[PDB]
Amino acid sequence: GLVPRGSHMFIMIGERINGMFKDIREAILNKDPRPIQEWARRQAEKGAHYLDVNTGPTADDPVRVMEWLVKTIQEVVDLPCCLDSTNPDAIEAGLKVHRGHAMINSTSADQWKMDIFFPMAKKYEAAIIGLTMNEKGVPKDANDRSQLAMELVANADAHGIPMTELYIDPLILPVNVAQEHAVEVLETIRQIKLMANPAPRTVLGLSNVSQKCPDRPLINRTYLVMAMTAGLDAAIMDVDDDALVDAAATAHILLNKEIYCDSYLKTFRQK
Amino acid sequence: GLVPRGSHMFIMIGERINGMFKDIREAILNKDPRPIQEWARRQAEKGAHYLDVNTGPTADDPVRVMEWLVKTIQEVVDLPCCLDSTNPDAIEAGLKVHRGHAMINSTSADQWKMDIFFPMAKKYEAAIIGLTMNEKGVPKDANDRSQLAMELVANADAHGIPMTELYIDPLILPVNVAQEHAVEVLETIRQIKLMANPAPRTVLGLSNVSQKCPDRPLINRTYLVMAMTAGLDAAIMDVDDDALVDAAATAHILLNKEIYCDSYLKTFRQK
Ligand SMILES: CN1c2c(nc(N)[nH]c2=O)NC[C@@H]1CNc1ccc(C(=O)N[C@@H](CCC(=O)O)C(=O)O)cc1
Ligand SMILES: CN1c2c(nc(N)[nH]c2=O)NC[C@@H]1CNc1ccc(C(=O)N[C@@H](CCC(=O)O)C(=O)O)cc1
Repeated sequence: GLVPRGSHMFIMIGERINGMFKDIREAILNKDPRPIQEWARRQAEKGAHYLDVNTGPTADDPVRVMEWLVKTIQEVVDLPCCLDSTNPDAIEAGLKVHRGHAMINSTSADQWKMDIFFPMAKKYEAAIIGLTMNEKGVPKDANDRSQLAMELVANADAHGIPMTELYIDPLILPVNVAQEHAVEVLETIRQIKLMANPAPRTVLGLSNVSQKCPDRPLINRTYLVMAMTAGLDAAIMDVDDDALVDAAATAHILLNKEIYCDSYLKTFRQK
Repeated sequence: GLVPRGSHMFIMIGERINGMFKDIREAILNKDPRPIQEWARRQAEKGAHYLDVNTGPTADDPVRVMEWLVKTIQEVVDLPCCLDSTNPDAIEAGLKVHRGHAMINSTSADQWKMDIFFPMAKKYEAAIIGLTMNEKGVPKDANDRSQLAMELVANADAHGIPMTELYIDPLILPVNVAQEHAVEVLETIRQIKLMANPAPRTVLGLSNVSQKCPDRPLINRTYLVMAMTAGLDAAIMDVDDDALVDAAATAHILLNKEIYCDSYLKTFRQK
């Protein structure tokens, strides 16, 4: 049921160095390491366990862009990177220059993607996010999402990837246009936690639940709490949002995964 | 699983007219209807579906106190009362003067209490809260709480009480002294929702999760969201806390129990 079997700390993956944001896009254009390194530091300070790294749209060679991002981040910060790209060569390139164990974001449930990405994760000893979806699209029901989760689990195992290295992403969509999905995603999280011992982990790009909605911060933090209750292990999230991190810390306590103390908000942040 | 079978609006029971609070205690002493009527109005305005009514400690006759509270409330407000007392004569007295259908708070799983209170609820057509506990104390595990829930369900049914009239209370305790209970309560909520068709409802005195803890509002609203995810139907709560009601409204939307709109915070409040 909802009593968590594990005590593992919740994994916060800072979402902010992503070329979708103008300041990151322009730093990449100008090859200016300053905005990159500032955001790496700010997120580290706020307590991120990993830093997401996404080139964004570029006409530049994604391989060079990724190597660059990864090295300039890890120069000023000791944190592993969550390498976020649809380009396997870009991912492998970041992995070759990465210090420590990385996370790969992501592979789909498409067979040819699994076939490429899983070997990469084993070879480099990286964690890997599988998304529940394939070229037929992202499913609606929890039952259809769970079916793709099982397929991801099977392939991961067959490539010799430990379940503690595998993070399944149910794909949260915005509540305004997508509303009915948010509860199906919650149930999928619950089901994934059942699929093996030890169980696969679970992750969400969290901010997607609110994209283009009126009070983003309130919706984001409400849903993170719901997802954590359902069994969520990790989120790509804005770690710069103090209210959001406050909510996660409070939920982690109420879940009995860390011993309560009056200082728990501060303690949660230092891990 | 976590996809709710029903669309019912979340039931907010205003906690504030309770003799534990000095201003209420003194209004009762002086027989001053003003503070009572102000709090009835404020809570109604904030969107409460019921108003909790608790005499608090008194050397006065609880029967007279209760009749008085109930009449002075319902004079200025059209809302039903949730009659909160350990004294069955006080409860029956409020029920005789009550306009509309009341709620009784509460009976324990003690046989002699069930034997007294259930007939009262059927006779007066009142909803009734059962608490999961008896003279052996409040159980620790969800499994032990659920066992008392089943016993409450059985007695309610045997008295001809519909499950839609029955609200089972798992008994939340403060996270500072009680921390391990909060997750057991969540699992109990989940289990209760399984025990019949239609299912019994569930309720928490919510503010108990934070009593004598440092940031009460944050802990209260985090846990309400978790409990709603688990299937919570109703809470005795501070409806005057706008952040708390904002959180519940957001969770209700994310649960798909009401159709999303940009105005949903306001819409949730008008029911
Ligand atoms: C698809 N999301 C996602 C993922 N990875 C996984 N595994 N799952 C996911 O759902 N990586 C990318 C993204 C998560 N990251 C983000 C990052 C930013 C914003 C965001 O809110 N963008 C701002 C940009 C502001 C600007 O352009 O200046 C926005 O308001 O749109 C959302 C999600
Ligand atoms: C035991 N709680 C409870 C219930 N009913 C049910 N079914 N379940 C419950 O757990 N009724 C009473 C109470 C819920 N109501 C309340 C009301 C106020 C406070 C509270 O926080 N009290 C303030 C009082 C401040 C003052 O005295 O001025 C406090 O800070 O202690 C807690 C719970």
